[PDB]
Amino acid sequence: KSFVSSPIVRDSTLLVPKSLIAKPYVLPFFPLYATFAQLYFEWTFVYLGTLVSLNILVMLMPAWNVKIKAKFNYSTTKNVNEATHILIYTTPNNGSDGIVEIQRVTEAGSLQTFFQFQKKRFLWHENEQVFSSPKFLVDESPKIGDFQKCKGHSGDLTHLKRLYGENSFDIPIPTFMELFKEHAVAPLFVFQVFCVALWLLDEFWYYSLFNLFMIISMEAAAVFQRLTALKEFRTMGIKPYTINVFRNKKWVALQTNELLPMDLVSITRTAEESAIPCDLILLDGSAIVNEAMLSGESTPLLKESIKLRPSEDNLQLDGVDKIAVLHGGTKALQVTPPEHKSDIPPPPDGGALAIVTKTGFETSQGSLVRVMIYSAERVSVDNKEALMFILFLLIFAVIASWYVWVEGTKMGRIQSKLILDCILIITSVVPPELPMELTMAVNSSLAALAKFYVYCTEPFRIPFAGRIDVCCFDKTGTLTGEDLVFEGLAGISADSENIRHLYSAAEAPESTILVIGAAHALVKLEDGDIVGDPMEKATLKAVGWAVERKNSNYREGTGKLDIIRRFQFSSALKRSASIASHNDALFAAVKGAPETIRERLSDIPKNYDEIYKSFTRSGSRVLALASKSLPKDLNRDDVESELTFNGFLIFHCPLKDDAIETIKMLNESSHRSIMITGDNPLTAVHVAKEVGIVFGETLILDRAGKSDDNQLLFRDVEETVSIPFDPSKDTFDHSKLFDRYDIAVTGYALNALEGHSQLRDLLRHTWVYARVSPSQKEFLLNTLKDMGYQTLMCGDGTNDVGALKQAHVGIALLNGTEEGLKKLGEQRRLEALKLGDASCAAPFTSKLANVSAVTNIIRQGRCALVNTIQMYKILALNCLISAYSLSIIYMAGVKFGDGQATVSGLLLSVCFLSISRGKPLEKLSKQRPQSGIFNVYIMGSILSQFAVHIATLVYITTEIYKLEPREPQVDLEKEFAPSLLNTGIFIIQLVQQVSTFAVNYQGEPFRENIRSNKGMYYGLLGVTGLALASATEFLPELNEAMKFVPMTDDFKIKLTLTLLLDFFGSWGVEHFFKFFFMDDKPSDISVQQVK
Ligand code: ALF
Ligand SMILES: [Mg+2]
Repeated sequence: KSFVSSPIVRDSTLLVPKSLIAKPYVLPFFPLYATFAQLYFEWTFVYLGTLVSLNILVMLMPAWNVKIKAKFNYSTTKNVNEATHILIYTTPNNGSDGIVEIQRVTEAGSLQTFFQFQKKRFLWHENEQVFSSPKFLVDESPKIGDFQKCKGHSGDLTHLKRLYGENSFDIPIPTFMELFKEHAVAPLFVFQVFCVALWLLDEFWYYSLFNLFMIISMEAAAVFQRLTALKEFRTMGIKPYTINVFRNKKWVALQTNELLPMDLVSITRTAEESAIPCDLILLDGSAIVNEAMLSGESTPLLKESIKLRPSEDNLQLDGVDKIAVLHGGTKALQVTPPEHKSDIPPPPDGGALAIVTKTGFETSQGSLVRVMIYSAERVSVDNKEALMFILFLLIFAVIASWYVWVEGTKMGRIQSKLILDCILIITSVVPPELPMELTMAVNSSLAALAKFYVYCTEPFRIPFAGRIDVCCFDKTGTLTGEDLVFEGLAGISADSENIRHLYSAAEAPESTILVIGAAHALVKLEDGDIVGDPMEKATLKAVGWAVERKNSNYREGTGKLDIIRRFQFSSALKRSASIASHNDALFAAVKGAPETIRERLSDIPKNYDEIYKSFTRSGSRVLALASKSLPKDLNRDDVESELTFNGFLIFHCPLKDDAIETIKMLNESSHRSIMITGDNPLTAVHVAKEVGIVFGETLILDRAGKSDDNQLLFRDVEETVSIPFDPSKDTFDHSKLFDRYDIAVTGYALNALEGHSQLRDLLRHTWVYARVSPSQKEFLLNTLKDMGYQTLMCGDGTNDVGALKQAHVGIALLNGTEEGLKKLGEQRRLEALKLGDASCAAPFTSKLANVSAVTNIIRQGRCALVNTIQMYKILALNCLISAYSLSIIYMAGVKFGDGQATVSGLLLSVCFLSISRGKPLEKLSKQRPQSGIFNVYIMGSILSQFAVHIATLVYITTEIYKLEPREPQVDLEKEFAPSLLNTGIFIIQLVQQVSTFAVNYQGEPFRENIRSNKGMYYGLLGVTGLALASATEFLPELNEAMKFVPMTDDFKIKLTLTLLLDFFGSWGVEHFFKFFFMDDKPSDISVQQVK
């Protein structure tokens, strides 16, 4: 039959529409209408009411669900030539199900049946008879022969236009009405308009009118808040610009929309506020890209061509062959034209030839944007907790409605008009805005965050950030600034009477300064700029070299130097070498970590082992410099064969100004903060000890000797204590090691301890991991998740992008300057800082440099959680109080007026306005809020406060019935007339709702006290003053204007004392339950102790 093969879909069945007669909501109902018309030709109007209600509900039901829609409207078919829709069942982790429309169109004499799901195309492959997404050639492993030989699209290419589609993000913003039409059918809005219809049937005109106005206003606000996000996602797509495209064996200038895979383009310097069109691959030339978006890093990489690789043999690896790929969405700082001639002519502009590989949403950035927009997960996915919470209130509602019905039957009330009061109560218990609470809280939190330049991409991670047990920090770029001072050269003294004897500058032998000048990766752009590693710039400026436009770097007052050919720098065998030439002869330079350089050169100074350990133990970060004279294009293992030492390079990387305070706050706020770095263990331990992650002594796990026999040693920064350990037999001693030393683990000892029984006993008591590879950070975060701890990681570069994506909440600190943002905002204003500039490296993205982003995110998540809790409690209590007051008043005849109900509504909306506003404390607290609706705190507090309120209500009702008696009459009508019961019940309801507002407000440990903020304090005092002036008859005209019967002087005392004691009882109960059951206990990892 018909299927769809794709990782998104799970199953699908074809559909075809049904005529209007056969639908379930037209034909089966005519017999019922006819039966009503026959039986009619009092008590029968309710029959017609419920009939029309069931009809409208069955008519609306297809819009709530999708399976119901496909079962009502469409009939499943198994012939692909007749269907006009298809129902797509999604996989459990990609978006939600949906119905999509099959389209047909003929091309070149053969029609092609297709549709489009989640902006991911499909087509109809006849020979397989299954809808299959387009598969690009670069996905499966190609031989680079066909990539080198490609010469652009020729002839008519409409089929490719249909298969791959245009190259542009397709994010449509719907008109306001076309979106309000989709919100007006949701179950919640339908229920609210149903309630308003009931209140109209009960002859409440002004009240229902005001309520309907409020409903419409809230829905329009929600639609605007939903449209602004779509308007924010659209800025990631660039604006099209013209690049020359090779088609039909000649250069014709096409725009960027009209690009297909395997199409030759010519890329140039990227324009302002633009990027690379699509995922290209260099075919000839050279470029220097700035992979800011995908990698969250600033240092410009250097991309190289593909022509040099052998054609028939090798395979396109995207491993070693990664210096040729150019992603989509990164800037290109400088591009150089091809050197030699080729079979194809040179482009007219100064650009380099490149081949397209992926277009549209299927590029690297495009796939992430699609998953971000369409297949995103909403907050509070379960929703069963909220539904059960609403059902509990409805149980209470039925418990009250039964008594209302029994007493209404007793007092001779008309049943036909009593069923409506039962329905009013049962529908008044239900609060409509309950499930959409966390979403509004999260939106407010996101705005308050974006005020700090901390832009977020996936917003369902905010409730995760409240209760965090472990925080992981990368060292270089996160806890340590980029700017680094230069202390001086060391170890050049051949005599070396002193170990810590440094040579500053202008005193080293000329060989050393030549080596420090020749071996660098800087380049001077044509316009005039220096782009490269900031460390090399600092070193090269401090020594006194200067880089020129051509590769020569000279004018240092000591000669002229030019760089002939250089070698790249790789993490494996980390070192960099380059070949240079001076006026006299030719030599070579090399600069890498001192360990690897040691095993390279022949002449080994007697104290080489001691010097770099003496300089690395205390803060500094050393590198080695070695050279060799070379007499007059060859391999790398020859230039690095034998070398001669020339000194060290000793840098002091200082901490960020905001690191110590952030780590101190996180340590005091019941969080455990650990370090995961890539530097050698001694520097990691020193920085961790200076910041405040380790306190006491520290032990290190490393290899014992040069033998790789997998035997570790517990060593110390000073070699005083050395405890041997063996992974095969020995097991960690708890009180001998972990209770004294706060140990730190290396990447090698972590790799050798795999499979141990005590790996998960060691991963609790260590706080510093050093020399870990980019793949082991993923393993560490996966294990810290598996143990049951929620995690956080904040890292800058590409060493830790996998870790950032694995952690529960990930932050990427994009190092920037405040004055740079000021200049950018000023230029934008003359022409805020939209999300478009933020990267796609992690969920969150701090646009500034300082580390306070972690604290800020934690604070906002915590406040969102606690605000949700208080809103749950307040809504439930107000609803229950209102329902039981309505029941007490409806048992007898009397009912509220119109103005009384409207005034109550306005006086409570006054408090609803203020209560949302709150300010968080600057310091975090040890008490973290727990997640969930069902727990002892919420249910206990709600139930007990409600017990107090019902006690008060029963007491005053007994008193009122004692003062004036009501007798059961025949054929009553619930009419409004000023009496004592109406007054008593109205004042009590209005006072007790305000009392719950004032009692269930969240206090000091999480936010600012109620007394502090005035917009709520003064509102509550105003409403209390009005209610108490009403209850005490301070103004007779005020009571007369609202039709309040004069109360006997003895009754005022009971009423006022009753309310004033109700408030105190409620306050005491809630304070008790809060002080006992509020905050959950922190984990077994975030405790502070050492002997
Ligand atoms: F210096 Al790193 F991960 F950025 F070890
Ligand atoms: Mg880093």
